[PDB]
Amino acid sequence: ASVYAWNRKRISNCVADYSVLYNFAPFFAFKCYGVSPTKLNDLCFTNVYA
Amino acid sequence: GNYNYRYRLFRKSNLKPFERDISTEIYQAGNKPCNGVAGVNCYFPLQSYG
Repeated sequence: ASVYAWNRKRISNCVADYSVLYNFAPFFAFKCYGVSPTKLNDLCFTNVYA
Repeated sequence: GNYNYRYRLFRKSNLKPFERDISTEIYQAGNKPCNGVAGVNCYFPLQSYG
């Protein structure tokens, strides 16, 4: 979608595995604030929006 | 911005009491890190304060 009509989505009730992301692309941009990219697959969250 | 006070952001394991480390080796990623450059992870340990 275009930026002026961005698309929200909710993610809950799953066993989240963050080890699938690295295998997508060279990831020209990949950043998280106050969240360690490497320590993400072991912490647990309530609800994840996308 | 004063970019002279920096702090370690990435390490393999937590450190023992009263222990100091100064090495600025490039941090590990899913795969062998790049080389002091961006990539899938291949991060750099130190971060400034600002």
